[PDB]
Amino acid sequence: TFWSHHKEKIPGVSQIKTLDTPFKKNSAFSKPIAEGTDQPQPYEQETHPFL
Amino acid sequence: IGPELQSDLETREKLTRPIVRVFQRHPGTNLPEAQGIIRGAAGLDESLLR
Amino acid sequence: SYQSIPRFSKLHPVIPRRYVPEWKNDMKNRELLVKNCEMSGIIPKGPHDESLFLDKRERMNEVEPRVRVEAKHPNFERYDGLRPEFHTAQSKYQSSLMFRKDNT
Amino acid sequence: DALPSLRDNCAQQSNTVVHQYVRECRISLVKLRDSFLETNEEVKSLIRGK
Amino acid sequence: EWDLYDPEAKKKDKPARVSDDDPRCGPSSIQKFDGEDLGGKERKKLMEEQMREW
Amino acid sequence: QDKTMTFGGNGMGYTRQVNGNVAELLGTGASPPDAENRS
Amino acid sequence: MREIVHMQAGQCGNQIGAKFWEVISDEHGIDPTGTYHGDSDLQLERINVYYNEATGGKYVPRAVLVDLEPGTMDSVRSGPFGQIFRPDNFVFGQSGAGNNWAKGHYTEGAELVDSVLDVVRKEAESCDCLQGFQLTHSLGGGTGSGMGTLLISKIREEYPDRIMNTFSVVPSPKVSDTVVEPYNATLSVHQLVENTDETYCIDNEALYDICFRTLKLTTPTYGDLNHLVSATMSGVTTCLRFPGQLNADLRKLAVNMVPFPRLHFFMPGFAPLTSRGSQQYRALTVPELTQQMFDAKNMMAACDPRHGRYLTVAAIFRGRMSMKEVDEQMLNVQNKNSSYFVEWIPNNVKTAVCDIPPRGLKMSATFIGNSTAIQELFKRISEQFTAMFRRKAFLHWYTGEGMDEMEFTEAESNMNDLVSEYQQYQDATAE
Amino acid sequence: MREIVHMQAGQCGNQIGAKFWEVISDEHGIDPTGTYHGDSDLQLERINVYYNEATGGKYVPRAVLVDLEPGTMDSVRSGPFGQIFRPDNFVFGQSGAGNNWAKGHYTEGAELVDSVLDVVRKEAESCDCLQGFQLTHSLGGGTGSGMGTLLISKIREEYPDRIMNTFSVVPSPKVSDTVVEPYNATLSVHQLVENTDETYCIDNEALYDICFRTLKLTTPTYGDLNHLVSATMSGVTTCLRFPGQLNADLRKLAVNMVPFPRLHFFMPGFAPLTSRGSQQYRALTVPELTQQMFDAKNMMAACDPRHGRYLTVAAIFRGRMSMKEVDEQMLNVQNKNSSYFVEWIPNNVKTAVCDIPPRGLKMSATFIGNSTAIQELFKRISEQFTAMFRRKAFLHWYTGEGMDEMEFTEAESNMNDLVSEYQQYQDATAE
Amino acid sequence: MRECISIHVGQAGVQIGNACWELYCLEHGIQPDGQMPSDKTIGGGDDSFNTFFSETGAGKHVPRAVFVDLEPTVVDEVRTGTYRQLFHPEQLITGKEDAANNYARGHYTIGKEIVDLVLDRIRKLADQCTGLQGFLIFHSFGGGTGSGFASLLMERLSVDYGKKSKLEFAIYPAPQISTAVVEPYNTILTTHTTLEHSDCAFMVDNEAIYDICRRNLDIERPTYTNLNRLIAQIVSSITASLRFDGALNVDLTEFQTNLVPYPRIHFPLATYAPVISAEKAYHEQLSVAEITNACFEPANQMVKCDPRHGKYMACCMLYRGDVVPKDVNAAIATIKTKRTIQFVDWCPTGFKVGINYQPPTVVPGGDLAKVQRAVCMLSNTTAIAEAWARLDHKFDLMYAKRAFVHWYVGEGMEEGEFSEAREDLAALEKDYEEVGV
Ligand SMILES: Nc1nc2c(ncn2[C@@H]2O[C@H](COP(=O)(O)OP(=O)(O)OP(=O)(O)O)[C@@H](O)[C@H]2O)c(=O)[nH]1
Ligand SMILES: Nc1nc2c(ncn2[C@@H]2O[C@H](COP(=O)(O)OP(=O)(O)O)[C@@H](O)[C@H]2O)c(=O)[nH]1
Ligand SMILES: Nc1nc2c(ncn2[C@@H]2O[C@H](COP(=O)(O)OP(=O)(O)O)[C@@H](O)[C@H]2O)c(=O)[nH]1
Ligand SMILES: [Mg+2]
Repeated sequence: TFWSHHKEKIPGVSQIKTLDTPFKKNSAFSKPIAEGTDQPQPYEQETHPFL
Repeated sequence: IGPELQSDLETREKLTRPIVRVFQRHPGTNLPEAQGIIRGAAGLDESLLR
Repeated sequence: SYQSIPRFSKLHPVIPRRYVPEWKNDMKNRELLVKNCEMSGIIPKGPHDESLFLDKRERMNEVEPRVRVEAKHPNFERYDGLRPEFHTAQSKYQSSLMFRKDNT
Repeated sequence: DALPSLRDNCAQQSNTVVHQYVRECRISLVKLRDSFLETNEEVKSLIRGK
Repeated sequence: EWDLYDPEAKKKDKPARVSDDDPRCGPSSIQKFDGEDLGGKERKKLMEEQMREW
Repeated sequence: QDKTMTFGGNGMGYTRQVNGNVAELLGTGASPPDAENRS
Repeated sequence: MREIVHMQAGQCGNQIGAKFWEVISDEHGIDPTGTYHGDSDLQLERINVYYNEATGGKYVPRAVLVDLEPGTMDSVRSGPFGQIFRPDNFVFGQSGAGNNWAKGHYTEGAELVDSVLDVVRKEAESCDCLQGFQLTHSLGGGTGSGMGTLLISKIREEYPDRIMNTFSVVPSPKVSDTVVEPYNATLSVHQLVENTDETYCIDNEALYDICFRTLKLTTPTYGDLNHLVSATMSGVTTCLRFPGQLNADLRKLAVNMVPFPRLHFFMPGFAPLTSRGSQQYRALTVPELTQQMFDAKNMMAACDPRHGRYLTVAAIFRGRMSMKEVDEQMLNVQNKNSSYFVEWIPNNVKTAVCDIPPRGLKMSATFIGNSTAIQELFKRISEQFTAMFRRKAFLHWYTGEGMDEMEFTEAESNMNDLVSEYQQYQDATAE
Repeated sequence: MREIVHMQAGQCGNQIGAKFWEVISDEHGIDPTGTYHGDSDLQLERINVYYNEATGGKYVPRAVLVDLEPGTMDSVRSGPFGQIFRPDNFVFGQSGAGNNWAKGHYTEGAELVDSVLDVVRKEAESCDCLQGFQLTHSLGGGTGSGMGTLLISKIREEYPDRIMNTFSVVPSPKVSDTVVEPYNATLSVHQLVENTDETYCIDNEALYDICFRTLKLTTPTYGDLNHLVSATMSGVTTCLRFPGQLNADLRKLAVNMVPFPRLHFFMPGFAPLTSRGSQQYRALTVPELTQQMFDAKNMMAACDPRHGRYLTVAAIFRGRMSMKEVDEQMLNVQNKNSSYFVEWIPNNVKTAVCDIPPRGLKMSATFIGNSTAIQELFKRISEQFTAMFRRKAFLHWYTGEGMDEMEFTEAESNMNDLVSEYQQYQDATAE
Repeated sequence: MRECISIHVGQAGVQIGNACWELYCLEHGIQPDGQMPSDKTIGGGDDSFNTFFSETGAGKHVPRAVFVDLEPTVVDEVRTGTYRQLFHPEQLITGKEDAANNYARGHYTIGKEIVDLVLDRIRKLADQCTGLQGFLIFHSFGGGTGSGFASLLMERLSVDYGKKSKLEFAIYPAPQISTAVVEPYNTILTTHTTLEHSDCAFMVDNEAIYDICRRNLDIERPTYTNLNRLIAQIVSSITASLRFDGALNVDLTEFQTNLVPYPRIHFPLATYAPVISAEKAYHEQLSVAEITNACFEPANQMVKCDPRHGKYMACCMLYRGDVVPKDVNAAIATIKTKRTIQFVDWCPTGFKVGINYQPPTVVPGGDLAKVQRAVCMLSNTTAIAEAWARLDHKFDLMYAKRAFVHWYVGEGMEEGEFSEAREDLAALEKDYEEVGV
C-alpha cells in the first residue's frame, strides 16, 4: 500500500505498537480516566513482558 | 442528448467553444444555444412515451 | 434590499458544469462594459448570479430577459433543414432526414 | 418531432450570428482606428505649433 | 556589499537542490516534498507481483 | 448562395435584425418606413 | 517580546498545525524532544514568539489542539513532531462532530469550550506582550467550522485589541468531499467577517493545482498541501522571529492591507516553488521571485488575480537581497498591470524584507493579497447554499441540534452583502 | 541588449527551430548540456539576444515550443540539444488538429493559446529592450499555420511595435504533400499579410533542388533542408548578435526592404554553397559570393526572379572582407542586370558587413530579395484554391468545425489584392 | 471507546451474522476459540477490536452481538458449531415455537414473551458499552421472526434508547424470485418500523446478489454463504473507520448526517466494488476510476432497481486501501460529468468520501479476489421506489380477494393494519417522487 510504504510520513497514523499491520487503531492517548487500563502512552516505555 | 460523457464532447460541439467565448466577452450577448436543445429533447421524450 | 429567488431551467447534459461569461468579469474594460449595461437598462450588472450555467441548467432569472435572448434566429426553416446541401457536415444525416417527410 | 440534427444546426446558428457580430465590430474598429490616427496627426501638428 | 552584487555571482551558486538527496533542503526549504514517488516504480512492481501471485 | 441561413445581411445589421425579431416576437412590427435605404 | 498563541481546530486544522510546527521547528533547529540543536544565535533570540520555556533547554509550543474526534488527537500525538506538544493542551471530546455546524456550535462542542478557554487563558496570561492569536481550521466540518467560530467569538470577546489571524480551508465545489459544506461554510463566514480581523483563506483545489502544475508531484496527498500552507504560515510571521532590513509584523500587515474592517479575506502565496526537472534551469533572482508571486497559477485561494482588482498586496521577502531591486520590481508590477489594481489607493503594495532565509534556500518570498477576486468562492458557496436551501435539504439535523432557518437566512444575507461590498469597492471611481 | 524571442509551431517548425538552436549553440560555444565552452571572447558578449542566463554556466534558450501532438515534442526532447530547453517552454495540446486551419485556429489551439501567450509574455517580460519575435511556422499544415497566425495576432495585440518576422514554410504546387494545403495556405497567408512585419518565405522544392544541384550530396533528407533554413536564420541576425563593420538589425532590414506595408514578403538565400567534389576547386571570394547570391537556382523559393522586378535587395556579409569589393560587386550587379531592378528606386541594394564568419567557413553571405516575381507563388496557391472552392471540396471539415464560406471568399479576394499590388508595382513606371 | 451492538434477528439475520463475525474475527486476528493469539502487538497496544469484541479476564473476546430467533434450529447449530467457545451462552437467545411466517404471530403472540429477555441482554451489553455508536440490526423482510419480532424490538429500542443510531440491514424480496407466499403481507406490515423507527435501512436483494455472483464471481451455483459474505464485506467496509486508521474517518453519525436529506428518506442502496473473481482479477486494472465506475454501473447494485430511472440524492463512498484523494477527486469529476448519472437539482455536492488505509481481508476459501483497492458506495437515490411499486402491486393483487387474512386475524391483528400500511407505503412512494421531482 502507498500508505503502508510511506508510513511514518502519513498524517493520520496512531502509535504503531503492532507488527503485522500498522493501521490497527491505537487509541491509548485519548483514554479518559474511567476505563483506562494503564496502556503505554505513545512516548513512554512498556511494562514487564515488554512484548 | 449528446454523448454519455462530457470528455468526448469535442471542442466544435461544446456550448462554450472559443467562438462562443469571444462572443460572450461583450455584454448582453446570450446565444439561444441550449434552450432549443432542451425543448427538442423534451419533445422527443414525449414522442418516445406516446 | 430586494429578493433574488434564482430560477433555473431543465437539466441538460451538454451544459458544461459552471460557466461565467467574461463580460461580467473583464477587468480591463469594465468601466466601459458596466456603463454599457447601465445605458442599455435591461442587462443587470449585479455581482451574484454570474454563472448562467450553474450545474447543468440555464439561469432563467436576471441574466438578460427572455426578450433579446429568444430573438436570435437566423431565419431557420424545416423546409430548408430537411434538405441539407451536400458540401456541409449536416448532409450525413440524409439517411435519417428523408424519413421525416415535410408538412411544417 | 425535432430533426436529428438539432445540436449541430443550433451550433452553426450561433457560429453565423457570432460571425455577423464580429464583421460589424471590425467595421466599427477600423472607423475608430482611422479616427484615432487623425487625432494623433492633429496632436503632432499642435505640438509643433506650440 | 559585493558578495551578492557581483555581476558574475550567478556562476557561483548551486541552483536550489542539485540532487535528490541534498542535505540542506528539508521541511522548511519547501522543496523536499514527500509527494514525489521516487520509489513509485518499485512499489508498482511489488503490487503487480503480489496481485499475480495471489 | 443556396440560402446558407446567415444573419441579416445586405443592410440592417445585427442590431436592426435583432430589434425586428423582438418586434415580431412581442407583437406588431416597429414601423414600415424604418431604416430608409438601410442608411 | 511579542508572541503569538496558536490554536488549531478539527482534523484539517490539526494536521496543518502539526506541519506548521514541524516547519518552524526546522527553522529554529528544534528536535521533537524540545531541545535547541541549531548553530547560530539568530535561531535562538526570538524563540519565545512561538515556544515557551520549560525546565532545562526544552521548548514547548504555545499551541492548543482542539477536536471532537479523538482519533485525530491520537494521530497528531503519535505522528511526526507529535512529541513536541504538551499533553495538557490536548483538550478533546469523545463524541464527534458529524460535519454539523450546529453540533459543533450549540451542542457538546460548547461543552468542551470551557476547558478550551481555560487552556487558552493559561497560555494567554503566561505571556508578557501577547502579539495575538493565530487559528487554523477548515470551514467544511463540525469542529473546524462551528467550534472554531465559537473560539473566535469568545477570544475576541476576551481580548479585542489583539491581532486575530485565522487561515481556514474554504471548500471548493470541484473537490466536494462533503455534502453539507455549503451550510458549514455559510454559517461560519458570518462569524469570520464580524469577529476576525485577519483571514488568509486557503483552498484545496488551488493547492492541488499548484501541486499538479508547478511541482508535478505524481501523488501529493495531504502532506504537501499542509506543507505549502505551513510555508505561507511562516512567511507572514518571519519578521517577528528574525531581524531584517525592513521589518513588518502581523499588526503592520493588518494596518497596511485592511482598508475597511470587514474587508479582510486574503490570498496567500509562496515562492520559489520549483519542480525537480526544472530545478537546474532556474536561477533565484528577485525579479523571478516577484513574478512567481505575481503569477495566477501560484495562488492558494482558488481565485484568479486577472478576475478582479487587487486592493492591497503584502510582499514579504526572505534572504539577502537588494532593496532597490525589490522596490523597482514591486513598482514595475504596478506600472505594468495597473488595470488589475484599484486606482483610489496609490502604492497598492506593502513591502517587507527579512535577511534570514529558510534553511536550504538563499531567497524566498511570501504573497498576501486583499484582492476583490476573493468574492467568487463566496459566490460559489452562496449559490450551492441556495441550491440546497431551496428545497430545505439537510435542515432536520440543524433543527434537531437547535437552529432555526432564520440563522441560515442571516448567513446568506451577510455573505451576499459582503460580496456586494466587494463589488462596490471594486467598481469605484478614483475620486 | 536587444532580445529576440523564438517560437516553433508544428512538426516542421519544431524541427527547423531545433536545427536553428543547434547552429546558434555551436556558433556561440554552447555544448549540449548548456555550458559555454567557446574559444573567443566575442561569443559570450552578445548572448542575451537568444539565451537567458541561469545558475552556474547554464544558458537556456529564449524559445517557445508549440504543438498539439506530443510526438514531435518527445522527438525534440530526446534528440541532440534537447536538454538545453527549459521544460516549462514545452507547451503542447493533446488532441492534435491535423491538416485543418479551422481545427488549429478556431478550436483546439484556441484554448492552448492562453498558456502559449503566458509563456511568450513570460519570455518578453524576462528581457530589457526586446527586439521582437521570430516564428518558424509551416504554412500548409495544421497547428503551424492556424495556431501560428493566432499567436502572431495575439502577440501583435500585446506588443505592437516590436519586430515580427516569420519564416513561413509555404507549400509547393508540385511537391503535393497535403490535399488541403491550398486551403490552409490561402486562409493563413491572409493572416500573415495584415500581421507580420516581415516574412522570409521558404518553400521545400527549392531546398530540394539546391541540395540536388548545388550541393549534389545525394542525401539531404530533412536535416540538410533544416540546416540551410537554419543558416539563413542565423545570417539574418548575425549583425545583431555580433560586432560588425556596418551593423544592420531586423528593424533596419525591415525599413530598408519594405516600401509599402503589405510588400514584406522576402526571398531568402545563403550563398557559400558547394559540393564535396567542387569544394577545393572553387575559389572563395567576394565576387563569387555575390554571383552565387544573384542566381536563380540558389533561391530558397520557387519564384524565378528573371520574370519579375526586384524592389529591394539586402546582402548580409560575414567575414573579414573588403568594403571596396563589396560595394563594387553590388554596383556591378546593378549595372549588369539593370532590367530586373525597378527604375523608381535607385541604389536599392543594402550592405550589412559583419566580422565573425560562421563556424567552419571564412566568408559567407545572406541574401534577402523583395522581388515582384514572388506574386506567382500566391498565384499558384490561389489557382489551386479556386480550383477546389468552385466545387466546395473538403469544405465540411471547416464549416462544421465552425467557419463559413465568406471567410474563404474574402481570403481569396485579399490574396488577389496582394497579387494585384505586386503586379502594379512590377508594371509601374518612373514618371 | 467507540462501539457498536449487532442484533441479528431471524434466520437470515443469524446466518448473515455468522458470516459477519467470521469476517470480523479473521480481520482482528481472533481465532474461533475466542482467544486472541496476538503474537505481534507490543503490549496492550491493540484497540481495534474494542468496537466489536469485549476482552474478558480469561483471555477471551466475547462479541458485542445478540443472536435471536424463534426456532431453535440455526441458533442450536451455532451452539454446536465452531464458535461455541467464542459466543456467550446467553447472547444466543432462542425460542421454542416458530413464528410460522406470520407477522401477527411474530409481533403479538410469540414475540411478546422473549422481548423482555432480549431487551435485558441489550441493556447489559449497552451498560457494558460506554461509547456506543449504535445498533446494527440484521434481519429479513421475508416474515416471521425477522418481521414481527424485529419490528417489536426496534419499537422498544426506539422508545428506550432514543437518540441512538439504528442501522438496519434488511433482506428484501425480489421482483419475481421469492421463497415464500405471504411475504408481500409481511413486508407491507414491516414498512413502518423500518420507516418510523429506523435511521438508515439498507435493503439487499437476493436476485441482485445472485446476478453479481453469476456474472462477476463466476459462481454458477451459489448458496447463501456467498451472499452473506458479500454483506459481511459491505458492513466491514462501513465500520472500518471506527477501528482502522484512515485519511478521512466517517463514523455512523457523520455517515447518516452526510447521507439522509430528510428523516423519511433513509433507504440507500449499497454497492461493493471489489467484485471480480480470482482468475479474472489477473486481467483487470481494478484502479480507483474502475471501482468507482463499477459502483455506478447499473448491474452491480444489490437491489433489483435500475438507478438510471432515478436521481441520486447523495452518495457516501468509503474507499479502502491504496486509494489517494487525487484519484478520488478525478473519479468524482468523471462521474459528475457523465451523462448517465443524474444528480438531483437541490444538491450540487453529493459525494461524501472517506479514505481508510487498512485494505480488506480475504476469507480462506473465498470467492472474492484478494485486492489492494476497494470502494463501498452507499447511495441515496429515488430509484428504490420501483421495488416498493412491485411490492404493493403484489400486495394489492393478493389483498383484493382477501387471501391469507384469516391467519393474521386469528393471531390477533386487525384488518385495518393492511389498509394503513398500504396507504403509508403509497405515501412513501409519493414522497420519493416529490423529492425526486
Ligand atoms: N441473503 C440471505 N438471505 C436469507 C438467508 N436466509 C434466509 N434468507 C431470506 O429470508 C427470507 C425468509 O425469511 P427467513 O429469514 O427464512 O425467516 P425468519 O426471518 O427467520 O422468520 P421465521 O419465518 O419465523 O423463521 C427468504 O426470502 C430469504 O431470501 C441467508 O442466509 N442469506
Ligand atoms: N488542505 C487540507 N485539507 C484537509 C486536510 N484534512 C482534511 N481536509 C479537508 O477538510 C474537509 C473536512 O473537514 P474536517 O477535517 O472533517 O473538519 P472537522 O470535522 O472539524 O475535523 C475535507 O473536505 C478535506 O478536504 C489536510 O490535511 N489538508
Ligand atoms: N523544410 C522542411 N519542411 C518540412 C519538415 N518537416 C515537415 N515539413 C513540411 O511541412 C508540411 C507539413 O506541415 P506540418 O509540420 O505537419 O504542420 P502541422 O500539422 O501543424 O504540424 C509538409 O508538407 C512537409 O513538406 C522539415 O524538417 N523541413
Ligand atoms: Mg426461519
